[PDB]
Amino acid sequence: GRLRVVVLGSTGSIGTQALQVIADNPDRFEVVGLAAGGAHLDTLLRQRAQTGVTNIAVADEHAAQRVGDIPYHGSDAATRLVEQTEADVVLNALVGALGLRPTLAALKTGARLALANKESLVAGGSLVLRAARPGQIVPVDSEHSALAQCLRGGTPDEVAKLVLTASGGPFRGWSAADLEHVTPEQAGAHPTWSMGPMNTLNSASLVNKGLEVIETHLLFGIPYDRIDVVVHPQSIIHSMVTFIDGSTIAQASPPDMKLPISLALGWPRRVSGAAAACDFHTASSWEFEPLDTDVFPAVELARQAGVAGGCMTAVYNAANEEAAAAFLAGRIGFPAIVGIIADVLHAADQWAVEPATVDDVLDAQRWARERAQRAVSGM
Amino acid sequence: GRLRVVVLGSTGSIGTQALQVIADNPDRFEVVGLAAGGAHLDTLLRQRAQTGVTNIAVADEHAAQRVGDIPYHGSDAATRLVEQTEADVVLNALVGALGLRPTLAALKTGARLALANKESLVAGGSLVLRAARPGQIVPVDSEHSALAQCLRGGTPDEVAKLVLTASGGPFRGWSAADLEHVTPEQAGSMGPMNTLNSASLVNKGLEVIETHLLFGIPYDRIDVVVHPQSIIHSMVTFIDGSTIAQASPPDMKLPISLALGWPRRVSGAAAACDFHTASSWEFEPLDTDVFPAVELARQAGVAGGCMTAVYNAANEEAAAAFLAGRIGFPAIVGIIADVLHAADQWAVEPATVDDVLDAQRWARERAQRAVSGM
Ligand SMILES: CC(=O)N(O)CC[C@@H](c1ccc(Cl)c(Cl)c1)P(=O)(O)O
Ligand SMILES: [Mn+2]
Ligand SMILES: [Mn+2]
Repeated sequence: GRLRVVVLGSTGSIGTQALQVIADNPDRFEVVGLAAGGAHLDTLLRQRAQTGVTNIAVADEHAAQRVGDIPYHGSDAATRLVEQTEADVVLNALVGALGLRPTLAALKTGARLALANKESLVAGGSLVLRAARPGQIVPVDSEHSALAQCLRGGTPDEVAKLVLTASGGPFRGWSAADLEHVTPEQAGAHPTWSMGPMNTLNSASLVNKGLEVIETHLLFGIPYDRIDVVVHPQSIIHSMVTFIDGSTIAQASPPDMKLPISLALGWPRRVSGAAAACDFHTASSWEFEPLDTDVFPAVELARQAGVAGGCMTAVYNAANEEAAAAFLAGRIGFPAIVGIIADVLHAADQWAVEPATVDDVLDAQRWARERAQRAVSGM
Repeated sequence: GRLRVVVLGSTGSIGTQALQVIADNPDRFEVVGLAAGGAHLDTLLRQRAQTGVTNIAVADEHAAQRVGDIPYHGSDAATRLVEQTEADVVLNALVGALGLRPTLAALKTGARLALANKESLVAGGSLVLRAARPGQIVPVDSEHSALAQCLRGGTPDEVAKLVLTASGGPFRGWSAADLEHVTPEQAGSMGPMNTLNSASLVNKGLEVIETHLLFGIPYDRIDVVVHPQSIIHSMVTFIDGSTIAQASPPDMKLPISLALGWPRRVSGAAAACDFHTASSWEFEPLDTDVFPAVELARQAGVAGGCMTAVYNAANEEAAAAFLAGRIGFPAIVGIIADVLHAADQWAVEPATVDDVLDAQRWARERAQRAVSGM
């Protein structure tokens, strides 16, 4: 039958791609809610006109006053929309901190949560896990989507290892000496139109992969010592699972986010024609190589944060956001990003306590941000 | 919860590796029967001593005599062992045509048939399928084991394509002119027939037919890709564009162990891919001009009935002539084609084992006729 879908973050890359999948598949999906920030208010208003969906939310009060007929407006607009809208699936594609409360509200309604928002798991951790019931959260990103599919290859008890693939970034194979010279431009600083400026840099620094490893632990309940990373420059294999008998099951497709988005929306049922398949009529190779963890320690650091638990992964991520922004601003060199994360993390053991509230998560993030600022400035 | 296993073809490669899997896993598996041809009495005698199993079948009467006191001996010994031994799993690793009757006997007992003898399914066709319940036949072949695992990635209605990987053999990339000069040594662990069939691409053709029969997927949705490393063992493409693939360093103990204990995986059966060191998995299209054995397999399979029995039997005779030094390498697949072209009457579905045997008898004769013309 038809799934009723709420799209939170409807004007970003994931949300707009999801709306395309939904427009292509009216027999499978109907939009019953849209939420956005207000920075792209014009897009949201066009979406209302196009879909006919009037059940919309705008977070920015200032933006909302340009309109006069938006039912949900102001800081917790998305949350209130989620609380009051009958839906089968909530796609949470909101950015950063504003994803957390709508995640918690989505879980409470009993809807399936198709989760793109990284902060919900990386920062919210045990708050989100204690709120979700088994199978409720379906991951939207390609690696986690790949893992969910490969885990079908056996029972939970038959799993030996999860292996996430990583592109390796623009500096794959670079030495420590090479990294010293890295400029914001080289590391992917471009005013690109849809994605965020952090995404390309987090890829380059291996911090993105670190974040994906944390999310993997929380999504699938696999110990950190059983979550490996391999560099795979083609990004065709999106991740793999090794079972206790020696068998490895991998998911492969040409890079296209409509695949994992369509599957998250329809889970557990695949959406016919979502993406193009691998074509073996032409010759290709799929290459694998180890990550040099001496040059790129961001994943080791993520495992350290994850094992410590509580709010430590919130600290990891907040330290990154601050350090990464300082590098793009010319305040630090490239290797200093992960260097500052390590230094902030090693001072952060007070945050190993489990959060009781969203406010507790916010407090850890505040401390981490300030601590990282002090590291950058020399204070 | 111990599974009682009968091992047919125990002295060959698959047979010996299965005994190793069973020996490493006494809590899951127990050998209750052994069958062999009698050409490797040293191995069989060691197997009796090591397993303690005296419930043994030896095909060759003279060889069984040289051992003495064998409970089952002569051409139908393996079949009789199957009929009379209580078991949960029959591993049929017999080679070529002698596998058919034991396969049919095994299915009739209700036991799981862990099938390494693909000939019995390729030749048996619908006769074998009608004898089996759903899931009774569990493939030992690495490609089919991989497909079975990958099919867990969705529901039957979500399957778009099955993709069989092929090593390419030692003559990958070679021209038709190059193949004229191939010697039996150049086309030489699995067995002289299996090694040759890998080189000629007839093994892949046989595996294409096996796939259709095992999984019920149309021939025009079974694809072959050349993958030199043989680490990816096969893949399934689903309707959304996702492909699920199975990968491991080549080691038959993995698919053997899974076949014996299906659906349950056997801890430590084989080594996993090591992603702490670099590797590359290469893919290339098959050269269907130089190697048309796979397309001929599809043509035989589509024709159906006893036509797949013809394909296999014609191969067995031409292959034997090549190994004897009587014909050249490219003539093997040439003869299969000529024989299939003449095989009009064999599109009829086998009602009994006798129909299959009639088809094979004719195919062997027609193959010899083709050899004589060279
Ligand atoms: C081992 C197996 O399944 N075979 O049938 C042997 C033949 C196949 C083969 C050849 C070599 C290797 Cl290493 C493997 Cl795993 C498989 P081919 O792709 O050449 O037909
Ligand atoms: Mn990703
Ligand atoms: Mn095979």
